[PDB]
Amino acid sequence: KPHRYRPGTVALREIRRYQKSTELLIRKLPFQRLVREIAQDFKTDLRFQSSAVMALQEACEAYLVGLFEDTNLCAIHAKRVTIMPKDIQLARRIRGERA
Amino acid sequence: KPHRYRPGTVALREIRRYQKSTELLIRKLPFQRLVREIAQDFKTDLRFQSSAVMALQEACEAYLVGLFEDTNLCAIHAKRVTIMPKDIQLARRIRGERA
Amino acid sequence: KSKSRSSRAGLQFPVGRIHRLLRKGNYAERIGAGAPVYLAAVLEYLTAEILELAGNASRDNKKTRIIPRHLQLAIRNDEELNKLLGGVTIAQGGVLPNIQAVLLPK
Amino acid sequence: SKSRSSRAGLQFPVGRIHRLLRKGNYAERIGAGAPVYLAAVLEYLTAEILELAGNASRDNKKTRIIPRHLQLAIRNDEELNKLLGGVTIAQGGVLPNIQAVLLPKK
Amino acid sequence: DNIQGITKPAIRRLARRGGVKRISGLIYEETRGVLKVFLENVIRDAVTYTEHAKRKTVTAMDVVYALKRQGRTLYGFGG
Amino acid sequence: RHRKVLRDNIQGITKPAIRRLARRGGVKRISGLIYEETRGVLKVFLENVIRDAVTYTEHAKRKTVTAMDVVYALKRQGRTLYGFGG
Amino acid sequence: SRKESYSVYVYKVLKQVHPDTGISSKAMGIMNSFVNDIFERIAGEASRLAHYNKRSTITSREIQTAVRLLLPGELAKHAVSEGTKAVTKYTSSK
Amino acid sequence: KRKRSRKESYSVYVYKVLKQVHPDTGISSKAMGIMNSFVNDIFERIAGEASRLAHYNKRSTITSREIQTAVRLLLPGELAKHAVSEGTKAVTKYTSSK
DNA sequence: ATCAATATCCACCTGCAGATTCTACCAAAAGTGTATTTGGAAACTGCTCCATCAAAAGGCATGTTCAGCTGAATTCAGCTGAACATGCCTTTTGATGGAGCAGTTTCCAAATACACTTTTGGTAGAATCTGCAGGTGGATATTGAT
DNA sequence: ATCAATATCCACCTGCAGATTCTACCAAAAGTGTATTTGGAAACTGCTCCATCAAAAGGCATGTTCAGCTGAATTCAGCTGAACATGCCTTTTGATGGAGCAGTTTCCAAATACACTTTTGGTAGAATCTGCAGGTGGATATTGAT
Ligand SMILES: [Cl-]
Ligand SMILES: [Cl-]
Ligand SMILES: [Cl-]
Ligand SMILES: [Cl-]
Ligand SMILES: [Cl-]
Ligand SMILES: [Cl-]
Ligand SMILES: [Mn+2]
Ligand SMILES: [Mn+2]
Ligand SMILES: [Mn+2]
Ligand SMILES: [Mn+2]
Ligand SMILES: [Mn+2]
Ligand SMILES: [Mn+2]
Ligand SMILES: [Mn+2]
Ligand SMILES: [Mn+2]
Ligand SMILES: [Mn+2]
Ligand SMILES: [Mn+2]
Ligand SMILES: [Mn+2]
Ligand SMILES: [Mn+2]
Ligand SMILES: [Mn+2]
Ligand SMILES: [Mn+2]
Repeated sequence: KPHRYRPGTVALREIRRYQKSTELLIRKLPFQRLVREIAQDFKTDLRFQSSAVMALQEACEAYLVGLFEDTNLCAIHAKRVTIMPKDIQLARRIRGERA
Repeated sequence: KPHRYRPGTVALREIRRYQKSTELLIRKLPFQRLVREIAQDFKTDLRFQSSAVMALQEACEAYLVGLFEDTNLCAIHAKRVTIMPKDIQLARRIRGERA
Repeated sequence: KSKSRSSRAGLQFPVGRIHRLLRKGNYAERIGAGAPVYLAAVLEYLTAEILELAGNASRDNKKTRIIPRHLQLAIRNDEELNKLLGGVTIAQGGVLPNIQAVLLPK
Repeated sequence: SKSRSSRAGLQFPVGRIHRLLRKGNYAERIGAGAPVYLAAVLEYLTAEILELAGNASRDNKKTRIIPRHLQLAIRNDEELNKLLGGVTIAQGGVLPNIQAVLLPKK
Repeated sequence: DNIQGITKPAIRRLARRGGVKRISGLIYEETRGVLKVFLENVIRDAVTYTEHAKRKTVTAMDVVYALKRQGRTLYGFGG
Repeated sequence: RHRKVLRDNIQGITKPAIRRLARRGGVKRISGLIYEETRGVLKVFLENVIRDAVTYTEHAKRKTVTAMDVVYALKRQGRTLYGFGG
Repeated sequence: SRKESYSVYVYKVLKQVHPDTGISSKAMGIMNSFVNDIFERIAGEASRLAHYNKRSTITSREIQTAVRLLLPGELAKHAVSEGTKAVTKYTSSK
Repeated sequence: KRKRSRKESYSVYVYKVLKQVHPDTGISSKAMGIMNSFVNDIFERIAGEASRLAHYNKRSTITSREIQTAVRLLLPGELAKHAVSEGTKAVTKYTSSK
């Protein structure tokens, strides 16, 4: 009976959808709960402005979107279309995030 | 009869030699000539302190050595032991300082 | 004045306010009369150059609101502005649309 | 007189650092403690580099610390490396490092 | 943990914006580790600004300043 | 009272010199196109630093590029150099 | 409670180049950041110039040089034309 | 005529510290040039960050409290902990006498 | 390459809540008019330091030869990762109170800046010391052919 | 499994260039003594934020199937490394002329410093508009069967 797109076509459509949009891609509550756990190891009983956490999220996603561009390039360099941990690790060594 | 080291063994011998020294690797006079040629296209009749040219060489060599380190990792990433221009270009794009 | 420092430099940007901001910014012991004039002009210029290209993004999208998306598109598609802001993030800006050729079908 | 460096139990010149802060366009006013504190830190990071760098000299059976020993010291320590990650030690060379794949096989 | 609330689809969505077509299985965990270091480095600094101002509330600016000295300037929160 | 015209000096960055830099960088094997590619990458690097150094020189109304002008130029490109002053 | 901003000036410039277009609150927040970023870049560099040269004054000559260091080629050239043009008009004015 | 001006430096002090941690070791002038560049670099990073703090927080004075925050921002952690101890100990000592 | 046959985008419209723009006031900046300083530009000018030169000598770049081993090209199996239907639950959302606290004022004890004035510590050559760079020559480890 | 063939280590010596030590002049800390600030220390307010509350929705965790890609295995042409003859040209080392840093004075165009006067931008509701949430319906592109 059913319909089935070939593997990779829903993927490209998702690539097009999300590159033409600007909404935040990590859902709000899990991110805010992440942010407060990490903050707590540095300083306790901390309050946050909504905008502070909103900015923290804007930066993380922008950083991660960028890292996936660079990882992608590394993947393709080794004749793959799949990003693997070794690709992320190479992009950060070249960005000096590893030094 | 005569002696011949296997291809790649003197190259490795050189990697060690040059990694244990700190000497400048570009010939001194030809480099100074490159610097004055370029300065002159920007502003004419410029003099240089001797230290000015040595600082420029030191920066250029440390930069290029560094760029060769990153270029090697990209080569190795694509399962090669040979650096090719696509490797320099990939390293330069990430580390997007330049491309 | 009856006519202000901005208007006397033929500017929109605040010569007077930029002069104060320079003086209170721990930049130098003294600020010449010409410095905020020169700085306001550049800042007005770079702002003009951006809003120019960015309005064009909104003309294309047929909405006459410039939103952060239009600044981003505007900025990232101009090579010189890209270089100027290569380490900057436009919040709610997204990315330029681009898919690497190798990834396309056929 | 009684010196400000010795009055702080420091080798680094508290007074000169006071002048450098007052005349360096950092703030309108400088606290009495700030150059004492800053001198202490500068003196400490210096001790820390000269410590590690001396070891590099003794390892290499040299009496005098040369820029190579500085580089080895700096690049071999995970925290000084990060702190000077964007710095170039002239005549310092690099750390011996040959990627495993490049060594002879079979 | 809380890190686990960064889900497969979310990590997947970001890679899409980044132009990625196909994603190895170990990525989502690798990416979780990268996001944590990032968040840590920023938050350590963001809070250092907070403590210095003798405050108990991290402000947007505290984050902005933290991002700037990390070479990652952010536009849109300086007001 | 003169200076012979400087031409085509990027070519004095020789193949062997490029090999030697690559060695310090840990490179075992080198494609034939690396050496022309490196000259082009180096020329961009040099131009950018030299352009800035001279902007510092001119601003000081000097006709001599000093090491400090060069140090200052390296600094604003995020490539700080130790060993030359300031 | 007074919060200063560049918004009015940014809006004047917008209408001048695109009279028929407006701008969203958060696009405005971006424009304020940009203006506060380049201000800081240029002023900061002019501070260093006057310092290196043992001068206690930031004049337009340092603003110009700063602009030349901080901006890409073609973008710098116009900015220098504008600055120089504003100063001369301002000197003519009074 | 023409007195050639003194060029101040950190060398004498670097050498005192060199002798404290390594009494039988010396240092080449070109290694000392590296150390002077280092002291001036860190000097600027800290003062610059100290400048921003006092500015952000609307204070017209850079106190040791602004130096410390800058040190915590600018230094990797184990190095920062120690830098802070030395600094705190130098100031309290400075205040205790004279 | 074609035809059918779903599936998803993308245009072109709509009604209304959520923003933007619009008015009217007003502290708080920006401006004015005068009165005084003063940083630094111009003008010598004493001297470092740069630019050239000249030559002798060897270190090292070029251009060549020849084959090893690397990169590029092909094929393919297996196992990973995409696509989807199912149905559960974590995240949204839409107000509601209470509180913790970031924000402002308003005084002062303590702390900082300044102009002089008195005191060393730090610097620039001289005047001594002394590593270590070059130069040998003999022991040891590594590499590659048989 | 072993030896020629090299390269790499590793010491030992000595004179000399390059660090250390020594002195004396002296700028700049350091001391004194008023002149000004300023960063808080209590006492207060209006807000964003945290704590809860508590139903519904769409997004996500799960499990199944199968296409298509990654990694492995093979093969081979030709590119790049090793080795060398040749000779150019970089490196050394010193000298010399002079341009142009860098130091000193002198003295205004420019900047500061005040007392008042005007304008302006920020602010907060009133009077406007504008995207978007939703909804087709046609265009566009995908997938499978011949
Ligand atoms: Cl030319
Ligand atoms: Cl192979
Ligand atoms: Cl081939
Ligand atoms: Cl199969
Ligand atoms: Cl729509
Ligand atoms: Cl219907
Ligand atoms: Mn030319
Ligand atoms: Mn002027
Ligand atoms: Mn203090
Ligand atoms: Mn007066
Ligand atoms: Mn007077
Ligand atoms: Mn004067
Ligand atoms: Mn030849
Ligand atoms: Mn003495
Ligand atoms: Mn030796
Ligand atoms: Mn002259
Ligand atoms: Mn005089
Ligand atoms: Mn108005
Ligand atoms: Mn409408
Ligand atoms: Mn919609």
